[PDB]
Amino acid sequence: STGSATTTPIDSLDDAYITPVQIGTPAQTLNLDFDTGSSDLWVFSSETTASEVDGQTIYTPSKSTTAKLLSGATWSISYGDGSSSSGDVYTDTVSVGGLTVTGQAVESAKKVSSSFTEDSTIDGLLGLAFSTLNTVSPTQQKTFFDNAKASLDSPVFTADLGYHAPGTYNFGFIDTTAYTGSITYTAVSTKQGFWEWTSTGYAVGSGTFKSTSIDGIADTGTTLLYLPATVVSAYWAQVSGAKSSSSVGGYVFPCSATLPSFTFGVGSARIVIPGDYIDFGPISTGSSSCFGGIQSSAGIGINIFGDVALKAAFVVFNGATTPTLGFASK
Ligand SMILES: CC(=O)N[C@H](CCc1ccccc1)C(=O)O
Repeated sequence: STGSATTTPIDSLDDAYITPVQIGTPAQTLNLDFDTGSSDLWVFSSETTASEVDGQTIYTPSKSTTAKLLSGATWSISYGDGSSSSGDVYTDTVSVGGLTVTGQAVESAKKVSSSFTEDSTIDGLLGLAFSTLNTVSPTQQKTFFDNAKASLDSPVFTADLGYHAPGTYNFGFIDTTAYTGSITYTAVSTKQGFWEWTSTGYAVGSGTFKSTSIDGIADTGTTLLYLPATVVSAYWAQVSGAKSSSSVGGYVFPCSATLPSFTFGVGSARIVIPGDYIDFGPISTGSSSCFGGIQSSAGIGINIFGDVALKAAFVVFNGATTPTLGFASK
């Protein structure tokens, strides 16, 4: 089997992407944030505290003839950005782009933090990291991809995120028309539960490529590119007037600047992020200071190849016994 679904930016900045997901019988379609940095499929629901729902579409398990309470199971998650959610668990039928999994754990939110409430466009998350990170207790649950893997034509999914445009998530096949040149497969460590890999270096604009091992995660659920402070300083030094601000909380540059590209290495291959992808526009409405798309990871503990990086590539996630990541230009 295979599946194919369009993923759409939630706003004009590509802050996140939503993909429609069918849950239950009859189907209830919710727009979920596919997140290769986490491993829970959780949704706003009829159980979510009413004051914490503000425009999201909710899953109502009592209206699904295939829903079953997973007795005793609870979940609770905290994300790298400080947001969080928690609740109980049902199993139900879940379909993405024509690919159906029966018995998928659907984590129903009883509580969500304010950042989720305040974002009316995201109805929940669909985690695509390794199932060892799933938070369901006392019996950890499998991700949608892990449940589908055995049925797929090939045990892979691909992320093809658009710049200011829709893109595609495919399951079970590699669309050879969706990229240019060849795909580069790099080794993955699953020791932390992430799609963790090692980049062979970087360049700023037309500058020389610096060969250096940069170990990070491929994370579709993170907006920006977070890299070591040395790398980030080298990038922003090429933008007149750019500075790191303590009050704002990262690098900012004049909104009148033209940004240089940023290249990252995947083996001997190179992925080029155009300068425009690094512009996250005014810090506040009407401001002439713009917020940068490449930021320091120094306070995170891990480097993160988020959407800024991934949208410049066609990315293959391989869930076979030897995992690997693939990157192609497009
Ligand atoms: C970029 C690079 O060095 N790739 C190699 C092979 C990556 C690989 C591993 C297994 C099967 C196919 C491909 C590596 O990371 O070890």
